[PDB]
Amino acid sequence: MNTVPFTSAPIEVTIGIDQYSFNVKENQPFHGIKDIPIGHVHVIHFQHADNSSMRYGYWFDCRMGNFYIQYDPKDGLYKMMEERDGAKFENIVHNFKERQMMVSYPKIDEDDTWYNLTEFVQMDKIRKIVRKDENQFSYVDSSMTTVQENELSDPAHSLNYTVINFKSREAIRPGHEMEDFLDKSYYLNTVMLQGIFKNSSNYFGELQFAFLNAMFFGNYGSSLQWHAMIELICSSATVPKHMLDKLDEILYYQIKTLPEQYSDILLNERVWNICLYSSFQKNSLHNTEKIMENKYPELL
Amino acid sequence: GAMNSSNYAELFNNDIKLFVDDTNVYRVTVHKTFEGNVATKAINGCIFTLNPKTGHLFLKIIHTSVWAGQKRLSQLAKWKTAEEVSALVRSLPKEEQPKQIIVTRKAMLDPLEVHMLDFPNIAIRPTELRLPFSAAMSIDKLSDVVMKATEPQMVLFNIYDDWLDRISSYTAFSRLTLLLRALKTNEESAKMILLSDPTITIKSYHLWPSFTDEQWITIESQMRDLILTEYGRKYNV
Ligand SMILES: CCCS(=O)(=O)Nc1cc(N)c(F)cc1F
Ligand SMILES: CCCS(=O)(=O)Nc1cc(N)c(F)cc1F
Repeated sequence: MNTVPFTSAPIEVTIGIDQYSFNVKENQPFHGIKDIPIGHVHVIHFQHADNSSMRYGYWFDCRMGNFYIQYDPKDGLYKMMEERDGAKFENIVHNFKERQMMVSYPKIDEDDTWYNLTEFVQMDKIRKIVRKDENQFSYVDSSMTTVQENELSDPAHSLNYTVINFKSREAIRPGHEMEDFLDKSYYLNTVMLQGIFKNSSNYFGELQFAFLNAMFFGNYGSSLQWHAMIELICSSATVPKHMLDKLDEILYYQIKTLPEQYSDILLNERVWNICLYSSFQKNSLHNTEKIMENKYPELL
Repeated sequence: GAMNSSNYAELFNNDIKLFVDDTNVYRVTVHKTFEGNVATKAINGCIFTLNPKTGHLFLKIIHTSVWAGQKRLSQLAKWKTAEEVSALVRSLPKEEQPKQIIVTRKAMLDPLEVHMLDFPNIAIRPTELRLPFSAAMSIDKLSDVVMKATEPQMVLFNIYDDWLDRISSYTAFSRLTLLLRALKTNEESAKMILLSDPTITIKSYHLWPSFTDEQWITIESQMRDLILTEYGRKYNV
């Protein structure tokens, strides 16, 4: 179990760690988060009390380094930093754990939620969507635009998700216009899976990362990407059976975890109705359809 | 975006544009089978592709063989339309190419956009106008060439005959749409008005009779009356 030490908490802020969150009062004696499960990526995120605009945060993997948070009063935010001196870090947490100034990652043993939401998400793929090669962790916030959004302004601050566009030469083979537009299997299987992602695990990883950025930061471009990756599978008549079964599990846990009161903005009526009721795979997402119907019957 | 009454003079400016109407692509009669079930029989159809500035009609005849062994024909017909319009654009030289294609039915947008991916600078637009181009098959010479076709064929016509020698494109389009609206609302009466007078003939190379300017005024008035007379029956007003 690993730890992320905070220098302090000088401004009042709501701190999240994965699907949990804590309110920290201005100059309350908060020095970090302990007992973080090893084996998964994690995200530590922030929303300041005095300006709820800009949710922001950091994707990290404790196996890749020792990371701590310190507030910067010039740039006005909590920054993640990497400590190269193992022993210094090791003894700091020790002082802070001994004075009981850390909250504990509150993981119920029975609970597989975070694993289920990050099953295919890997730090190495995050760092290629979020390009800042001098850090081992990746900053994301509410306002960052995606490459696709930019095409339709600062590139170094972009979310480099894979561009998906159903009315593009990439999606449509010359001579198979109607076929490819009505059945997206060649775009899914040959262009995207075999060509760009190489396998279904990397495709699901980006889909899961997009959902998590949409949920945790209200990142609208990430929400677009999540729905696009869902629609591309559901709009394909030929999908490997293991992918349909895995997709049903992935979406079930995403819909399970979504705050009920965020459904309006985060869920796109057109995509979900098409996917559950109209598409080729309308009968392949039994768990997702059941949780959607019992939890958000209005949307449909 | 969409073409309507606000931006209507745009049709007669010098940017090449083409209306595309797919109403008459897939044409069927519905009938009873021996077992008392219902079946369709297709007849030849046509794509109506019209430059409104010049009167140029690219009439692509859609032969019933297109449909052989195909399913979901009403869906296929939109894609076939889009395929043929794309092929037409590719066939024309650069300076004869449309800068916009206006589809009369919004369901044509996606099929045509997908077939025109190689032409990103040709705008594909819908229209809010109700245009009467379905009535093209009430024009005798157009109906005849479609029905007699034995294979896919493109036939070219000028739908304004020689009118542009004497009137503007705006006025020619107004006359065309009035005639077609009349033929659509009451074909029998409209044709009676056009052919009532033995002394007025249709040139071999024309679609409409050779009326003087003054006779066109009378004819146009009679077509307006026909349209109102018919309307007071539909709605009982
Ligand atoms: C000199 C350290 C100030 S502190 O309060 O210990 N913050 C902190 C500082 C460093 N360098 C770190 F590795 C971990 C920490 F949590
Ligand atoms: C070439 C003249 C043949 S026509 O049917 O009289 N008019 C005509 C028709 C079309 N479609 C055109 F592109 C150019 C034309 F002049």
